[PDB]
Amino acid sequence: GSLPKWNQPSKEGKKITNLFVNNSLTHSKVEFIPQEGNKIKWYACGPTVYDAAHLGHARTYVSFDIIRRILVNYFKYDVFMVINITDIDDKIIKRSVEEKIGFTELARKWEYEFWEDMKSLNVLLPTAITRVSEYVGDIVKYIEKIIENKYAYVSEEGSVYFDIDEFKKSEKHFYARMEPLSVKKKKNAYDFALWKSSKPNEPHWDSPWGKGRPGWHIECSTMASNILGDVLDIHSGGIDLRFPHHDNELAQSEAFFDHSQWVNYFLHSGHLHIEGLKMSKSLKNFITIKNMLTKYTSNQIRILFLLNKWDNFMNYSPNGESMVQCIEIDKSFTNFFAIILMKIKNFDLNSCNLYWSDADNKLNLLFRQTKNKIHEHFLDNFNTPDALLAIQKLITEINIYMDKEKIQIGLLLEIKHYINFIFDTFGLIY
Amino acid sequence: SLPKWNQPSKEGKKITNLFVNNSLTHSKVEFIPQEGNKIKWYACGPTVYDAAHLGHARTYVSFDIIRRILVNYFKYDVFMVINITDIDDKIIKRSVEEKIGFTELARKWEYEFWEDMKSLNVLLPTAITRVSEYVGDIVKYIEKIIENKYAYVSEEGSVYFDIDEFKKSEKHFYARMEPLSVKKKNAYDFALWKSSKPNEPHWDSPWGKGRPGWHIECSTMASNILGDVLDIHSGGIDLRFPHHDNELAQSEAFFDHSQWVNYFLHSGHLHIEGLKMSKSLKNFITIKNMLTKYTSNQIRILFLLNKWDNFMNYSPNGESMVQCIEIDKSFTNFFAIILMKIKNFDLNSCNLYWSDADNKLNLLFRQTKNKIHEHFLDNFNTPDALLAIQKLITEINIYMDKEKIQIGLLLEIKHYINFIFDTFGLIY
Ligand SMILES: Nc1ncnc2c1ncn2[C@@H]1O[C@H](COP(=O)(O)O)[C@@H](O)[C@H]1O
Ligand SMILES: Nc1ncnc2c1ncn2[C@@H]1O[C@H](COP(=O)(O)O)[C@@H](O)[C@H]1O
Ligand SMILES: Nc1ncnc2c1ncn2[C@@H]1O[C@H](COP(=O)(O)O)[C@@H](O)[C@H]1O
Ligand SMILES: Nc1ncnc2c1ncn2[C@@H]1O[C@H](COP(=O)(O)O)[C@@H](O)[C@H]1O
Ligand code: NA
Ligand code: NA
Ligand code: NA
Ligand code: NA
Ligand SMILES: [Zn+2]
Ligand SMILES: [Zn+2]
Repeated sequence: GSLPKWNQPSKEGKKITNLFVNNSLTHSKVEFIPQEGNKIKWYACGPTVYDAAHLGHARTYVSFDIIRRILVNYFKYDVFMVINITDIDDKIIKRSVEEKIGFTELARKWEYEFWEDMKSLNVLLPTAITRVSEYVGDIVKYIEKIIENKYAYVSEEGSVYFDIDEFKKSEKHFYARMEPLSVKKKKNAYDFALWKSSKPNEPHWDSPWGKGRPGWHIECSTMASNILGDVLDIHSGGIDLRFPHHDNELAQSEAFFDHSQWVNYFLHSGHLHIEGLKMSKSLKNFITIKNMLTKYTSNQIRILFLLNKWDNFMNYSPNGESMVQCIEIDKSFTNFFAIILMKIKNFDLNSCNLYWSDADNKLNLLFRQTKNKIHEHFLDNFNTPDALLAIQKLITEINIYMDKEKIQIGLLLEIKHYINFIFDTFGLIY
Repeated sequence: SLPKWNQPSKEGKKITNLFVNNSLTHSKVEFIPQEGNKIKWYACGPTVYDAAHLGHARTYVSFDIIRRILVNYFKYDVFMVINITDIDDKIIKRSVEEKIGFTELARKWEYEFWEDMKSLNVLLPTAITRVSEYVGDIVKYIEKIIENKYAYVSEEGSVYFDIDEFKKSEKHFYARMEPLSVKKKNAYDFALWKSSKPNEPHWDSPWGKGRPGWHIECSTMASNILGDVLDIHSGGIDLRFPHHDNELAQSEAFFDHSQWVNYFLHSGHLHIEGLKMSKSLKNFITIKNMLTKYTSNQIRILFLLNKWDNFMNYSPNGESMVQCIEIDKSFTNFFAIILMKIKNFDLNSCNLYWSDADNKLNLLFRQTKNKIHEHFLDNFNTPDALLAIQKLITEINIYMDKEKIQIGLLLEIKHYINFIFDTFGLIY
């Protein structure tokens, strides 16, 4: 009644870690519970490929790369991940007439550069990549099923529209679950296109309703449903996508499967702002990932994002201001590895005393305590800023111990391996 | 008349449903940390008077695998201690024959031992406890046992553990793990302090110049670092009695409680032509000699193929290593192909539609992860986990040859197999 309901998955037979995540379906932190076993089926919205990627894009996909690494490498979940490529879109069509190199060729060029930029930032490829242009046939069939369930109608011009009012009427369906308050050929203005009749001279595809292109939202519902099925553990994207794009995906997929909950946990990354405004091609305030990488390293860019909670907005100060701290932290990590490897390399088991000293026990106590702190930070909705701080504090105490105390070679090696493990989880490379 | 064992309570603990073969219960029981996700673990180390051999490698590689499974795979927090027995009758005798000081002999063969462990990619423990550095702590430990009335002093200046007195206490049972293997009051009493002949190495004590008894060394060092409850204590099966049963009795007497160790794990021995590989039998192969014939990966595969708590036969002249070399070769060739396909894959010209062949490989992939999880939960069953990896690799090889490849799926599979190989201690 007027408020959307959410069904937490049952805990029986599932991997239970007590991880809590910020779920946009509940607008709260709730315990994460797999639909099945230790498995996480996860779809994340990808770029629309018509130009260079910028630092805002880097923030979203690095943030989700970090979260994936925590889920897999740290918590040992089994993550099946899908990212789409929006290679059919009005922006691409317009840009291709300007560039005169062919529509598929333009989209493929900027998709290729997007993946090169993700690789440069040490962002892992997903399990499956779903390009809209390779799924148009499956999209047409998806729309046919929604129409067959009477949740969409065909205009005379040959477009197909989702029927919001028919969908809401069903007691098992609620439209705009995540942003309820954000709501001539149509029945109602709030109805959105599933199939757009083709304008002349534009790229188009055949369908039962005439030549056209998919509507934006039906692309992601179709592709995610085809690979991951009727219940997604996680669906993600930047916060701007929550409405209309993600709310519309929920309605389409619910209408296709005729059920009530297509996604259990919807995660929305915050935006990178620059001088108070979202970094956007439109505002002409953006910094390309490639330009960023001529001045800073992959590690420094990832540290920038590790210092900001994934689901909050962050301010970026250009001309190196925000990167000053990132460069210092990266510098201290590089210097730490140099020192500890030198101490390990020069340690002589023949001439040492290995008595477990008071200093050895204190360092070990701080070490085990740091493991428990970082565990509680990761359970706390992927709090990397405080886990990074905990690592920095530990490195400060290891540096002191290496300078003066007689070293337990085994304790130093084990601590280095744990720090390596957390840095693999962060996506840092030393 | 039969020893009792108390399973740790599950509240507030990391619970994985791992089952381990506990020599205290002579059965497989669920593993439960004493505190949180922590595992305090002490493992008996070598007696350092000569070169290490393939029997030693079997014990420490087997326990290195188990530690890697516990830490890398299950994400337990393992605090591990391995001792060095550098005071011993064998070291003393060997040092007089060679005409070198006992410390110089022990230090050299401890060094070679760690060099050989590193060559086999065996991780060092958190702490290394040498007897010669803990003698003062051993004396204090013995004083407390005497003060608790569980040990007495002979006229000669030795100290003996008092079995009959220990047994009488209702809270103490002597020889928990091998009950039937059982100047002094009774012959079964064992020395905590041996009065030294004036020509032997010796240390001062309240009872006169002497040396520690064998067993009190390990009780003292383990207690000093890890305390009154060990999650895990391990060693080869020969050490279960008298050495480990005597460690339990001493440490129980020192702390006056009933359970010093929750889970006692005993690796099986490597036999060679039916007899334990032993310096005494002159049937041994040094680790260095083995490594001039086989690689670290191949030697680790040999132990991965044999359950850690069963005995194994080693057939020399390459007979047992044929299979290990074939498996190592197939892992090498698999990684070569999957690494090149990932490196040379071109996103500009590929088609990435998720095909039925992609879906089949993925289902087998996720299914293999679950099989291997159940194998590790089943008392560190690396033989069946290794077989599951081989089967999966067979299907990935087919897919890479014929099907159009999902670059992301191959990359995820590569990372998972790497993760399992890091858990095994294999390096490709
Ligand atoms: N690392 C893992 N790999 C595969 N399955 C897991 C893992 N952790 C938990 N599970 C599954 O989660 C369910 C319950 O977890 P547990 O009670 O921790 O064994 C079981 O069906 C397991 O198969
Ligand atoms: N300035 C930004 N900060 C963080 N994420 C962004 C930014 N701009 C776009 N994104 C995300 O990157 C993805 C691509 O969006 P688009 O800007 O339409 O190419 C979406 O999930 C967006 O929410
Ligand atoms: N990877 C880990 N690192 C540190 N502590 C852990 C880890 N996993 C579980 N624990 C601890 O084990 C206790 C119970 O685990 P659980 O109920 O599975 O969260 C909690 O107090 C946790 O702090
Ligand atoms: N042949 C063997 N196979 C497996 N483990 C052995 C073998 N010989 C010795 N060990 C183990 O290696 C450690 C050192 O024993 P030692 O032979 O006294 O130096 C002990 O825990 C033994 O149980
Ligand atoms: Na409704
Ligand atoms: Na929005
Ligand atoms: Na008794
Ligand atoms: Na024995
Ligand atoms: Zn989308
Ligand atoms: Zn011992």
